[PDB]
Amino acid sequence: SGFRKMAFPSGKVEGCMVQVTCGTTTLNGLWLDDVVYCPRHVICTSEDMLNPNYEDLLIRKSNHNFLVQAGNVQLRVIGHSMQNCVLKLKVDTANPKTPKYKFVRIQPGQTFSVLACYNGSPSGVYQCAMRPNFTIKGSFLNGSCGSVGFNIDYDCVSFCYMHHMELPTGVHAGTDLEGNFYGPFVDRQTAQAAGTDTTITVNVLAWLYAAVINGDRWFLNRFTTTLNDFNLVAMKYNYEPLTQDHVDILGPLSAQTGIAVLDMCASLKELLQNGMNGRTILGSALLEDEFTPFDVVRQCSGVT
Amino acid sequence: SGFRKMAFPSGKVEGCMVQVTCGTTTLNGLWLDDVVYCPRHVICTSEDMLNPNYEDLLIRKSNHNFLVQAGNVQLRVIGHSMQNCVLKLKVDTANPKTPKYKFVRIQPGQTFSVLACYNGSPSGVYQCAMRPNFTIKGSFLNGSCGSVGFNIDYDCVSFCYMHHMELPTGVHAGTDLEGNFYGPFVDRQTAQAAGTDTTITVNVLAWLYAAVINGDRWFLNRFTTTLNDFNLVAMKYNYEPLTQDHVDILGPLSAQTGIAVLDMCASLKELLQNGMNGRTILGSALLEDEFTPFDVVRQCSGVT
Ligand SMILES: *CC(=O)N(c1ccc(F)cc1)[C@@H]1C=CS(=O)(=O)C1
Ligand SMILES: *CC(=O)N(c1ccc(F)cc1)[C@@H]1C=CS(=O)(=O)C1
Repeated sequence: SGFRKMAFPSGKVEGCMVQVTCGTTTLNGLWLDDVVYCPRHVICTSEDMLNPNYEDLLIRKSNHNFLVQAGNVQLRVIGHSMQNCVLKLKVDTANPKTPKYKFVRIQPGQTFSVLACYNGSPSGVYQCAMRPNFTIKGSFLNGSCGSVGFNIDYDCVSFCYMHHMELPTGVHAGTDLEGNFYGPFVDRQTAQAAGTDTTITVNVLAWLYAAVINGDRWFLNRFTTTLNDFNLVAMKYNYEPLTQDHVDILGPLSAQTGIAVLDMCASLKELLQNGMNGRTILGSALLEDEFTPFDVVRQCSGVT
Repeated sequence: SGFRKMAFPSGKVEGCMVQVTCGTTTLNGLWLDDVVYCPRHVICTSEDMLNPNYEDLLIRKSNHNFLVQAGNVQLRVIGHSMQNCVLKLKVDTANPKTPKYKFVRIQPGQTFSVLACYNGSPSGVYQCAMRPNFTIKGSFLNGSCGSVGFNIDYDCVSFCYMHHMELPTGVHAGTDLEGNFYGPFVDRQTAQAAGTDTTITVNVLAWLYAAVINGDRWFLNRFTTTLNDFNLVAMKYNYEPLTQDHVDILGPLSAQTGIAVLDMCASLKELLQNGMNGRTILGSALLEDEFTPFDVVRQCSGVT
């Protein structure tokens, strides 16, 4: 019993983190096989970041301008290329700690662990979600750029995020490992505002199932609803519309608890309309939306 | 910017986790040098757990009854001893991934990361606190016993917790790595109730400093208080009494923000007396008490 915001174990990713220095800019890179991935802004001064021309900035950079350090051992750079908003630095040595891995571009509402790093050195690990507005709510200081987000399926690390930007509102923007930003964000120090931070409705419902499974049942009511009726309440409270896909995805939790998805929706509806009345659910005073149905099943069944 | 419930990177501890099987009981052990540490209840059936005599149960056990598996490689057990509520299994092979480590017995209010494991395989990592009632609020299924809690100071892992017990109220009890339970808990399936879960006042104040540092300032008020006046409000709300030691410990955060500790206490006092009025602080709708002053400084300054 107990339900906690749980990150994946970080060891497989710890073994991939390096320091990348270009001129006087230092951040983190990801060493997989004989390639180091890092944000392309490694070639910028903060002055450059106002209106960088990356192709032009890159022309002034050679392989030997990219200083790559893995602990206290320097890697030899034998090639460099820009792919979207990341640099791929070819090094002469395959990372011996390269795990089985994939690059995956995740959808909003999907969760992942972030290994926060400074100078190629891990500081900590936490769980995030790709927000419906394609921001993440991270913890990232200066030097944290190139820290990555990942899921692990048994032995295979799926890299889904690299950290690039803090918006002036203190939320976070970044790319997949092909260097494509999530959402409309750009690696430029400009006016970029996040859209509505909508709540991930299917994740709240998953978490409500998690609560029932772990003894927190006070919010279960005598009501049901329909997707259409629920969705009118969702709209009002800036919740993502619930689809039949989401209902289908909640089927296993539905089955395990014997609470029909639409009954749990009716529970959520009352909670949105009435608030918590100073009560808590799984030690939270608001509706948590950064556990997927998959996360709840995983943590409730003890997958490794 | 951003402030998250951050666990230490888990790789150094991942490399110490093994599976321990005695007869038909399987749980997790910690392999450091040529010793595997695991809960002594590894020798029990659930039937035994009602009134176990561990010394008597142990007499029926030989070195070869302790099956120790590190990934898919079996360790040879060359000795076994009971120390309090843990077994030390001497194996013929030093763990090659043994990090620099200490065993430390932590105080209530102190935080640590838990690497949840099943069959010696890591499932996830989360941050905990030793509660004033010597429970932790974990996420532990059957098979999770012998999962450990740790802090990391640069290269040195300080092991402070091994998981033994779930109380019928779904909170968690365990030992330090010398096998001494935190609090009055015992490795027996009996009537054990947790005392008052008091809030760790110094941790709430640290977290309020963290919020100010990261832009959340609405709860800052025009008031101050005294330790004695604050403590009357603390009592009423089941908060730990604040000591001059706690004020001293908050000095660096005080200095960095320019908010006197007693002014932040007055802020906390108003929040306790008035609630949040449906507002949030660092994305929480209640007062978080599982960040130490040390945690806030660490995460706000980017220590690795
Ligand atoms: C994103 C980051 O970590 N930093 C950075 C790097 C390059 C830029 F153009 C902007 C920001 C950070 C700033 C100073 S540093 O020490 O080089 C790293
Ligand atoms: C604590 C734990 O993980 N388990 C356990 C072990 C021994 C006991 F006496 C009680 C509980 C868990 C129960 C079954 S198991 O698969 O052996 C592990």
